[PDB]
Amino acid sequence: EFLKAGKEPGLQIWRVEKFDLVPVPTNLYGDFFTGDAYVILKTVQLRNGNLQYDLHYWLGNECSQDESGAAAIFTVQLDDYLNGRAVQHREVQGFESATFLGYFKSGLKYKKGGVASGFKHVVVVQRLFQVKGRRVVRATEVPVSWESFKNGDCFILDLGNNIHQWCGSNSNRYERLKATQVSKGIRDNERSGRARVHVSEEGTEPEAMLQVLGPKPALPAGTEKEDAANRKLAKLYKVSNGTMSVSLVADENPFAQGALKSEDCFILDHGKDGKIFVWKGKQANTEERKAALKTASDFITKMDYPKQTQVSVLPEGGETPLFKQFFKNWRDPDQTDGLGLSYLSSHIANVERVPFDAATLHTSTAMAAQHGMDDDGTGQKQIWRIEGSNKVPVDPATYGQFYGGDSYIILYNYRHGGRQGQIIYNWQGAQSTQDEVAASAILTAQLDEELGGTPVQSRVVQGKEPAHLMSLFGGKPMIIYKGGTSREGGQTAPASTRLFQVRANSAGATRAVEVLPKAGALNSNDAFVLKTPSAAYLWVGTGASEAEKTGAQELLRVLRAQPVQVAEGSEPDGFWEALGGKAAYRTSPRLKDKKMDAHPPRLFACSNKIGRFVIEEVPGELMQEDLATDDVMLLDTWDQVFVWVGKDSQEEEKTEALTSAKRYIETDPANRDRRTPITVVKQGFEPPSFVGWFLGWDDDYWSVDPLDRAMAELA
Ligand SMILES: [Cl-]
Ligand SMILES: [Cl-]
Ligand SMILES: [Cl-]
Ligand SMILES: [Cl-]
Ligand SMILES: [Cl-]
Ligand SMILES: [Cl-]
Repeated sequence: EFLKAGKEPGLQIWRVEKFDLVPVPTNLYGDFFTGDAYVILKTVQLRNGNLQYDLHYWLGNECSQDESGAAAIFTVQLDDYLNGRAVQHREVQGFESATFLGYFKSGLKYKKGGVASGFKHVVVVQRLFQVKGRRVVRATEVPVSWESFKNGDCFILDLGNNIHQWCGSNSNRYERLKATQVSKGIRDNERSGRARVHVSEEGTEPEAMLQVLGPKPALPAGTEKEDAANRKLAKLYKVSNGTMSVSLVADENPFAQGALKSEDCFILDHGKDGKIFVWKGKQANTEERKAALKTASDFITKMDYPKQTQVSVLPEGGETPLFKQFFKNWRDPDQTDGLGLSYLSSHIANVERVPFDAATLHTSTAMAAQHGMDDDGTGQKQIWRIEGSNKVPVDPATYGQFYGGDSYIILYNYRHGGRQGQIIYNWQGAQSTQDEVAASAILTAQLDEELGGTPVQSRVVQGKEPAHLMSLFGGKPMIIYKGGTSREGGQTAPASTRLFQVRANSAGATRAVEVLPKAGALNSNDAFVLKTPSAAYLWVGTGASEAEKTGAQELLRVLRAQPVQVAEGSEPDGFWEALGGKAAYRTSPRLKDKKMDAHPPRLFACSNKIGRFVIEEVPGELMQEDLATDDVMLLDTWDQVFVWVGKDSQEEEKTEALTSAKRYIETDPANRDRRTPITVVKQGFEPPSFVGWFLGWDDDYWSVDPLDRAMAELA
């Protein structure tokens, strides 16, 4: 007794019809009647072959309340049949989650009608659609009238055998490109290829358009997405009797993972940013868990949030990456073993995981993107130290050593594929004086412009160097001193006892970072170097590969001391108090390869609108076509925030590319490291570590205007 569901990886959509799940014809996936409710099941195949489920129910604007209730019931009971491991989403028309919208990049059509009105999914047609949206394109069915028209939008007059695409004079070219997807969708999916699509603009309306609409009058402009200030703060509550009562458990993110308890379920309030999460404990009694959706709705009312607020319901052990990022260092029991983690985001579920191999890196942009390496780091490079307001060439014998009282500029030529490119690294010491740091940024930008405005520009801060920057010095480790200086003047002497953290990247290169000499700075994944007046300790953590201890050894040579190698837990006590005694220090191993699972890359459009900084998430798989030439985009790799600069965006947004990327970082509710590197990228000159993230990158994509292409490519 059932309906054929669960199945294999794919997408299944039902329309809730008189308390019954009714399959939508697959060629109409994306069409929704505003008067009905739907249930949607996305099945994702994990890398280990297992199946992971996302259950969404979708409420139309004019949808019922009992019908909405049925959709809520079916979402709950389908999850019951899937043994409670799906994550549930309540999606309202016009404010659906990014995860939901990624299932349809032909757009969404919102149809007039519903079950009660007596309408089905199944030609004699006469509809009109208003198409709004850049990243998330939505086609709202509107009254067939000239009064529905706005000159800032594009409209689709559907006449069955003929489809008329009408684009207002005040509509930007990118919006017209997204509107062609809807017109093609109606042609290829509703009429299955047999329909003409006719494109036109203001003043070139065909006789058919004017025969149903009448003569065209003057038309008004259009009136109808994440302010950055609302992203940051969130709170965590514990529910009781979902007589619904909640108690504040944490008032400021990041939250302690220990705050979550298995016997209860919690609400993570992010409502000022438009979403709340319901985290179900695995030992919460089933009355509470089956009533999670009502508990979330009651919370929306109790806090006067908009009823369109996105609601997510997560089972314990299956929390999404966006949920876990609200927590200080979320660590699973499953973490270091296995193939993935609790969740695998739909938009990367089909990304082949390429291990690093320097010999073949020049042939795989995928490897470049996934490891943050544009090449093996063996090309021509000039290094400058900023003294006053000028670039001063650094002694080549000292290449790889960097002093915290300086800021440097690295010009590097990278080769990947059969193409050469340049990267300008702007390293800023944590103790470099503000004027020279600010001078290094200006001279960096100046160096870019004199080199054609084409080189990659990557702002780096001491202690958080990108993986590619470490690998620039042969087999020698990048050595990073705490607040010295290497200029001709004050060649000042070192401290008595120094400490050095020696970390390696996936390419084998290392960096030796001087840190405060205490036990709390130690780390079991890395080798360490402790130099005292007396001797020299070479400490090796239990997770330290041989590639780290070799790099730590070449550092003990430039320090001119012979080591005494000391394994973690096998420490002589002269070592133990040279730090001031023993204390706790980080031992949980790093994500290494699961970073992409725990922090998948995300694409955003940003904008410095008059007064407020706004970011819009780009849902679905990352596509080159999503990069509008008149936009400044952000590709949030975890270790590094790319900022792609469209060639046709305003000069204001172009020069603000650096700070807009940092306003994005500092407002991130994960409380991202403020030292996180930023990497400005120019349109048409993107590095492999950027393009390798994209399905189908065309090296000649922008040679022809994408809109001129689209009207040609069948329209
Ligand atoms: Cl059954
Ligand atoms: Cl069923
Ligand atoms: Cl949205
Ligand atoms: Cl990888
Ligand atoms: Cl290139
Ligand atoms: Cl990093």
